[PDB]
Amino acid sequence: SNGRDSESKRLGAKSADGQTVTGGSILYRQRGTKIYPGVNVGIGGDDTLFAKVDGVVRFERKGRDKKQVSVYPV
Amino acid sequence: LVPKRVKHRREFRGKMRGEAKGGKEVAFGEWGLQATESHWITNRQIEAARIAMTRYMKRGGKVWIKIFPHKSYTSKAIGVRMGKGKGAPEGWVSPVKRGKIMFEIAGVPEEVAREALRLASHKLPVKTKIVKRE
Amino acid sequence: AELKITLKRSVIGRPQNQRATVKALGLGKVNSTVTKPANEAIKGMVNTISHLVDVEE
Amino acid sequence: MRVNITLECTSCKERNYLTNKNKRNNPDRLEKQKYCPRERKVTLHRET
RNA sequence: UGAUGGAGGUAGAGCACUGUUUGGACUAGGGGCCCAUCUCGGGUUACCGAAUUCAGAUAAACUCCGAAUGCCAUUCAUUUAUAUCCGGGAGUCAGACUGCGAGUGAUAAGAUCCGUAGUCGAAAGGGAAACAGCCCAGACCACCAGCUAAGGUCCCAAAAUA
RNA sequence: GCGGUCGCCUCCUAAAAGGUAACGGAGGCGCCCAAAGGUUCCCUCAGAAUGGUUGGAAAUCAUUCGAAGAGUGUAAAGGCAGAAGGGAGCUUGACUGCGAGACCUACAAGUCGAGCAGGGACGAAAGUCGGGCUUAGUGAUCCGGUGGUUCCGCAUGGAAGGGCCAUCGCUCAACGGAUAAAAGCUACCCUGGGGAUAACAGGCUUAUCUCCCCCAAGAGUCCACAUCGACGGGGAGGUUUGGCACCUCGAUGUCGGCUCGUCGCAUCCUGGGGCUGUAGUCGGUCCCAAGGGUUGGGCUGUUCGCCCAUUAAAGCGGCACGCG
RNA sequence: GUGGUGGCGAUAGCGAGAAGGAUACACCUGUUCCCAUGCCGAACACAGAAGUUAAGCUUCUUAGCGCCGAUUGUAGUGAAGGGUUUCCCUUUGUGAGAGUAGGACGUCGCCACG
Ligand SMILES: [K+]
Ligand SMILES: [K+]
Ligand SMILES: [K+]
Ligand SMILES: [K+]
Ligand SMILES: [K+]
Ligand SMILES: [K+]
Ligand SMILES: [K+]
Ligand SMILES: [K+]
Ligand SMILES: [K+]
Ligand SMILES: [K+]
Ligand SMILES: [K+]
Ligand SMILES: [K+]
Ligand SMILES: [K+]
Ligand SMILES: [K+]
Ligand SMILES: [K+]
Ligand SMILES: [K+]
Ligand SMILES: [K+]
Ligand SMILES: [K+]
Ligand SMILES: [K+]
Ligand SMILES: [K+]
Ligand SMILES: [K+]
Ligand SMILES: [K+]
Ligand SMILES: [Mg+2]
Ligand SMILES: [Mg+2]
Ligand SMILES: [Mg+2]
Ligand SMILES: [Mg+2]
Ligand SMILES: [Mg+2]
Ligand SMILES: [Mg+2]
Ligand SMILES: [Mg+2]
Ligand SMILES: [Mg+2]
Ligand SMILES: [Mg+2]
Ligand SMILES: [Mg+2]
Ligand SMILES: [Mg+2]
Ligand SMILES: [Mg+2]
Ligand SMILES: [Mg+2]
Ligand SMILES: [Mg+2]
Ligand SMILES: [Mg+2]
Ligand SMILES: [Mg+2]
Ligand SMILES: [Mg+2]
Ligand SMILES: [Mg+2]
Ligand SMILES: [Mg+2]
Ligand SMILES: [Mg+2]
Ligand SMILES: [Mg+2]
Ligand SMILES: [Mg+2]
Ligand SMILES: [Mg+2]
Ligand SMILES: [Mg+2]
Ligand SMILES: [Mg+2]
Ligand SMILES: [Mg+2]
Ligand SMILES: [Mg+2]
Ligand SMILES: [Mg+2]
Ligand SMILES: [Zn+2]
Repeated sequence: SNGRDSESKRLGAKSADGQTVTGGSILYRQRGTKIYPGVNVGIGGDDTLFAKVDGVVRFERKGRDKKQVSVYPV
Repeated sequence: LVPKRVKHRREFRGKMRGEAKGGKEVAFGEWGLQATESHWITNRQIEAARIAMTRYMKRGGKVWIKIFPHKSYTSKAIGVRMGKGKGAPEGWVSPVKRGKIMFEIAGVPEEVAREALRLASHKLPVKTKIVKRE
Repeated sequence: AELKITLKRSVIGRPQNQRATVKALGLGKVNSTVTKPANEAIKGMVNTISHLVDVEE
Repeated sequence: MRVNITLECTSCKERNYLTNKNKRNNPDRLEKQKYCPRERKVTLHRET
């Protein structure tokens, strides 16, 4: 018998590239490291990427086929 | 014709739009039957067409069935109301989109081939046309 | 330079974004006319509702 | 059999910590060096 | 609305993975025939044939790829005039159809269930013979004035026997 | 009604942000681990070929080939070979008080968190550590138990009894949990509502059903098509079995029969005609044709059906399965 | 020229072949020493400089694979329309994947010895 499903976890990006955010803001919710923590970005216990300091968010590519989030203070 | 195994018992009906992705050219046979419309084709229809073609050919030459009935379609028995889950798998179909070369034949003279393909086409539900290898 | 935009088609039954575009241009009733600069933004709005308006120089 | 348990500080008899252990795998009372907030230092805590 | 930057894997397509799959080449291997049987080694069906390889398909729960759109954002630009927050008062929790994208159904239903836009609901007027939901279009009023929309112009019946 | 389901996790549906339903398609959870946690150091897989005692397809060993095709406690997805996989040493951070700011969100909740202090583990140091690759492994309040407490203590001192902190007692699983405590019959029934919702008829649909066709392997001595026509294909009709729930529940009376009929034609008889595997008499099939006709009984409530006896024939349907 | 050490998507790779060790780097000689192998000084660790470019490594050749990849056309698609509307078509904008022309056997720094 079917008919079961878990609540959606509202994953994905919570901050846009080029957006100014305060320290500790969540940048990206994910299962596993779909995107990696770059400069001034930490990865939480469940793979959440958050800003360690205030600044502008930047999504870049980490090499050939991996992504990365950095937070650059001005 | 029936797939030996299926990952999922039940499958979406799907949608057929545009030309077939591939198989629009004759590959192995000298002559081919091209679908000019899009339609489901059952293993029964494929088998009936194949038998007709081979019988006329007198076991002379070779016959390729380009299409295969991967998809499964379910049904609900008479007297059963809507709801209570999907029906049990009833049959197997191949979604055929216009431009697909359903059958190919070789090793036979041109006139025999055309008549053989004509018989097969009458068994199938789609309108068809004969295509020569290039 | 300038664009004279006149609303020749009713906005009833149109997508919300198109209604908002007409409003942003500042047009009201049908056949209402307005004059705007020929900026990239203004020409973009005109193109969004090109089927509802006529534009003169 | 896995069961919840309490680690009591030997020095002050304070039930500082809650944890769990498998009785079969650890038949004997669990003992850990854990910080005792009352005494503000690491002490031996034994299951009770 | 534009410019710029981003997140994402859909349409499409593709076979690089995973399933499904066709034909050819080769073949481990398996089948019965005889010789040899200690059943030991053949030699056989264009016998059945894994793996490989060549060629060819296929996929909501496949992806080497991958849009248009939509979305987030910018001390940005143009135009516009709303957005918040605090408090008083509600009503609403039966929705309908049409177009587009899906499921269920039989790729049935004026069926059902979502997404998206519109209309009706709560909208009179013109067209579709009549016809809530389709097409055009939003009635504050007066006029025996004019221009058009959809749709029309032989008669009913306004306007082309253009 | 029966069956299924009720909370939580993962995927597809889901329409490339997020979210998104159906008694839609798939699976999982109500834990486990004293290491399967922390840290320092170290390592890289699965398979294939070749060779090799027992030993065989496949036990252990060696070389080569091998980018992950392995593994990651446990479902799936995402992720991980700079490891999150594997091994060793030491350990208990599976810490205490918190926590700028974020995500999620009706609320209650849920999620992430740099950083500050206390006191530590590992490491030379950098530095990492507030459990586990990530996401399930759970339950409000009331009430009660255990422990701690510089809190209160009904004249006062005590006490009794409370508070605060910590934690235990849930298949309250109908999982936001009605009560500490609960199953049935009603045709003897009754009331308030609904065509929001079934049974009759209508409507939409036509899978099924009836009829009409296409192709023609065949049957028919030969000969597809006199006649029948497999495997398959396509329609029409709205009489069947159904699907939907749009009118009617401040009432649309339900089978059969009787009385009265009327209409359609897919024609039962009669009329006209073609083909015939039509000698004739009979026929078969098809075409035109709806003018008229198209039964009396036995049985059964019956419709239907069987039977008896007739007839040129004993047609099939629609009309609220016509007509209370 | 070589050795360290980094940046940049493999256009830096892989495969094949060729040349070099002056220095440097390596193989390489040993296990007394700190240190070590779930056995092995193979490895790690240490001591040391007889030999060799054999390998690694460096430089060079090569487009075989892998990688990058323009244009054209096409699929899809936003918007506006149409049709005989499970689909199909037109205008407009956008535009892949595939297949190719081609690119490419790297480049940009710092240090130390030459
Ligand atoms: K056909
Ligand atoms: K494949
Ligand atoms: K897909
Ligand atoms: K208010
Ligand atoms: K809709
Ligand atoms: K360890
Ligand atoms: K309940
Ligand atoms: K009774
Ligand atoms: K009735
Ligand atoms: K029909
Ligand atoms: K017919
Ligand atoms: K004949
Ligand atoms: K009623
Ligand atoms: K006749
Ligand atoms: K008649
Ligand atoms: K009777
Ligand atoms: K009777
Ligand atoms: K009648
Ligand atoms: K009566
Ligand atoms: K050595
Ligand atoms: K060398
Ligand atoms: K290269
Ligand atoms: Mg989910
Ligand atoms: Mg965790
Ligand atoms: Mg597709
Ligand atoms: Mg409806
Ligand atoms: Mg209302
Ligand atoms: Mg109206
Ligand atoms: Mg009304
Ligand atoms: Mg006029
Ligand atoms: Mg007139
Ligand atoms: Mg005329
Ligand atoms: Mg989404
Ligand atoms: Mg979307
Ligand atoms: Mg682990
Ligand atoms: Mg007292
Ligand atoms: Mg007293
Ligand atoms: Mg509940
Ligand atoms: Mg009685
Ligand atoms: Mg009553
Ligand atoms: Mg009523
Ligand atoms: Mg109703
Ligand atoms: Mg009625
Ligand atoms: Mg309804
Ligand atoms: Mg009444
Ligand atoms: Mg007739
Ligand atoms: Mg009698
Ligand atoms: Mg009646
Ligand atoms: Mg009456
Ligand atoms: Mg390209
Ligand atoms: Zn203590």
